[PDB]
Amino acid sequence: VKKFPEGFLWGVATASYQIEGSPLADGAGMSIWHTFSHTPGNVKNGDTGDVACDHYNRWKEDIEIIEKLGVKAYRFSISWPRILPEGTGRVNQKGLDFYNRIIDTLLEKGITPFVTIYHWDLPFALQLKGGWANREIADWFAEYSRVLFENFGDRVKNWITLNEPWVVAIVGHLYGVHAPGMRDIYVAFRAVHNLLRAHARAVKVFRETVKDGKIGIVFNNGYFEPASEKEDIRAVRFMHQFNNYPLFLNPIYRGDYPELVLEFAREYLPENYKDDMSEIQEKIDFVGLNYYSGHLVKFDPDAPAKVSFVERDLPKTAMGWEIVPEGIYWILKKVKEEYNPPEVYITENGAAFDDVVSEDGRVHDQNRIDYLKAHIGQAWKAIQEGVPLKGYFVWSLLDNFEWAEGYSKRFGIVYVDYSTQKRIVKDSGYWYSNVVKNNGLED
Ligand SMILES: OC[C@H]1NC[C@H](O)[C@@H](O)[C@@H]1O
Repeated sequence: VKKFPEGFLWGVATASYQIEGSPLADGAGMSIWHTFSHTPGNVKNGDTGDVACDHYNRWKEDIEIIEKLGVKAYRFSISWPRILPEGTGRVNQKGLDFYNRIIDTLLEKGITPFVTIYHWDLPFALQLKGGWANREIADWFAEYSRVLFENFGDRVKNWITLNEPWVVAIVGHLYGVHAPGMRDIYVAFRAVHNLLRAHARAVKVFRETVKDGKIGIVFNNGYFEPASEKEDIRAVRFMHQFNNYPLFLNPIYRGDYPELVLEFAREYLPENYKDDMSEIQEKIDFVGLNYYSGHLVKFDPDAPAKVSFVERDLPKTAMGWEIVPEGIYWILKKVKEEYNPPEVYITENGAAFDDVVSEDGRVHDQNRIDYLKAHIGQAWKAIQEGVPLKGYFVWSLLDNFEWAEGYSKRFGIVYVDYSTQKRIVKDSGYWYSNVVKNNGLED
């Protein structure tokens, strides 16, 4: 048996653009994911978020599923352009109404809301003014955060500024695979910097408006290992510093970017970037870490960053991501060791597999159970060695729009039949329900 501390928060997680559909309903402005997915060639099968899971209409039913499952926390995001259609200025009362109903329902049923302020659906109107590339986004984001705090902060007490800002910056503005679809290394590092400043400004407003709450920030993380005992160890050191929480937590805790990031990227950061560092050090209450995968890494003289991945013969998910459960232990231990934050949450962990509804009307995703079980086990371990892990969130409640992969990748513990919008709880969902009831594993 592996029992978790009393009060440990078992959660599920979603994001606004991935589940809601109806992106232009009730006076909402367009987002960058609306225009990105409506551009031919950007998303698999030309999928968009126009309908998605239709959560915009079926929100009550989805929450009832969370209730029925006994899950104690729900992490969801708010669509910035539903709230401020032009990004700043005018507030759309109908957008506030939609999240107000979700918030009140959750509290009625005793589910704890964890609100992600920004999960990638920037208002299109702000992208026209440069989006994350524009220093002024620190103001725009502050104003948006303030609206949320004032309207919801009486009831919501756990807040996340940014979801995966490395992805936002690098995959959105260097790789061009996500909105707004740009390929410019200098823009991508200005986005990194501005994301930090916007985060710090939001936290500052939070101290003024929600005096009894807690606020953090969420990072993607990979478990990187060297291909050989050789400068292979250093390329792993680079990937951890660049791709993992240190890119943002070295600034927040120590007032500068990590060493190896500066050696690679100093030419691409703003000239006097150090002038912003003391404001960036605004105290946070928790660190959220997402974790999915491990990667074997080698120095490579001819790669963009002097680094390439090498495929390993390990079990992979439908994403082709290698399943390495000890990565979640490693990253929890390392975060304590490097920055010692007062609280940590696993804000996302999960997997995509080729789910099908059997003749018996059930989704037998034993592979997802194996995945979840192995990772929850490893997180248990870190708790026993003193990591202040206060919660764990399965990505995702529902199969949903998986960004540039569209509907073809299913992460849910609940199946969605997109032709009817019927929800079918998967075996993994029933399994997790039992984990939550028992506050841990038992076999
Ligand atoms: O790729 C899986 C999952 N990981 C990271 C993102 O936060 C989420 O939106 C995405 O669907």
